[PDB]
Amino acid sequence: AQNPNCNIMIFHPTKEEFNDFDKYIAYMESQGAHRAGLAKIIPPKEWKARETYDNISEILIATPLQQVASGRAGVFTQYHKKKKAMTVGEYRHLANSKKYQTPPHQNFEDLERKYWKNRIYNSPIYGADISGSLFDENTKQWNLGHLGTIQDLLEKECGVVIEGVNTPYLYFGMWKTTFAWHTEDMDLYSINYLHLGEPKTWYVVPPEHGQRLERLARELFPGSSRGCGAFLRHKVALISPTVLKENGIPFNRITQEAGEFMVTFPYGYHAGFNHGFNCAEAINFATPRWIDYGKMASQCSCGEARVTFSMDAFVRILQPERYDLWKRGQD
Ligand SMILES: O=C(O)CNC(=O)C(=O)O
Ligand SMILES: [Mg+2]
Ligand code: NI
Ligand SMILES: [Zn+2]
Repeated sequence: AQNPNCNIMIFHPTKEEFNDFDKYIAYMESQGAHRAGLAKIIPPKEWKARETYDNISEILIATPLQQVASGRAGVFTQYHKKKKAMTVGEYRHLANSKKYQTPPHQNFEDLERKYWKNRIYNSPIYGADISGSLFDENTKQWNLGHLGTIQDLLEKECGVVIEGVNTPYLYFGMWKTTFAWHTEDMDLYSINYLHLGEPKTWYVVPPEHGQRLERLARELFPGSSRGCGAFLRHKVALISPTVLKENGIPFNRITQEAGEFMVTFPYGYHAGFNHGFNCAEAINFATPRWIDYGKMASQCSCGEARVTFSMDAFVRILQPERYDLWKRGQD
C-alpha cells in the first residue's frame, strides 16, 4: 500500500506532465497521495497563471465577512458578520493596516504559535466565496476555470444527465482569516491555487480517519452536535493542533505559498489560516474514484449548511433516500 503513514506528498510535474490534469491526479493517487487528504503541486518553472496581478484592485468584494470567534483558544467557533462592500484595493489596504497586519515573527512556526494563541481575540475580515477567476484565458494547463465539470463526470460514469454548473471562486484573505474544519460538499475534491500574497497554512486529517475527527468534534461542541448530525457541514468549528494531538487524532500540516496548488481529496477534513493579505482561487472537481464517496457523504438537513444549486442533482441521483429530508433543509 503506497503512503501508509498518510503523509502529505509534494509533486513537481514537468511541463509535459502538466498537460493532462486528470492523468496527473490519477498519478498522484497511484503514489498514495490521497491517503493524506491533501497534496501540494508545484507547477513547472515554465508555467504561469497569468502575466501580472497589477490590475486586480477593482474586483469587488460584495459581502466581506468579519470572522468573530467564541470559545477557548484551541476550541472555538466562528460566525460571519456581514460587512459593507469594498474593492480588493480597499481590502488590501485594510489588511495592511496596523489593526489587521501580520505581526513581527521569526518564521512560519512562530507565526503558527501566535495564530493559535491569539486568534480568538481578533475578528479578521475574509473576502470569501467570490464567483470568478484570475487565470488568463490563454493559460491552458491547470486553469481552474477550464476543468471538466462534475456534471460531466457523473454523466460519463453513471449515464445520467443532470442540470448544474461548476465554477471557481476567489478568496481574499488577511492575517488570521480562518477556514473551519470541513470536507467538501458531497465529499468532492478541491483544488486551490494561491495566486498572490502571503501564505496559507493547512491542517488535514487522512480520509481513513475522518470519523475520529467527527467523534472529537461531537465531544467538543456538544450543543452543536445535538442540533445536527453533520454539523461540521456548517463550516464554523476550529480545533487546534495541540488539542488534536492531546486527543490522538491523526493529522498533518503544511504551508502553501504563492504559486502553488493544493488538492484536497474526498473526505479529507481540512482547516487553516492565512498569514497576511493574499488571493486564492478554488473549485471542486470529481474523478471516478469520488463517486463512492459521494454516495456515502453525510448531509446537513438542519437548515444551516445551505449550498449551491448544483448540489441538488448530486443528492437526488447519488442519495435518493436522503433527498427529501435534505431538500427540506434547503427550503
Ligand atoms: O482557502 C480557503 O479559505 C478555503 N479553501 C478550501 O477549503 C479549499 O480549497 O478546499
Ligand atoms: Mg481590477
Ligand atoms: Ni475546502
Ligand atoms: Zn446542520
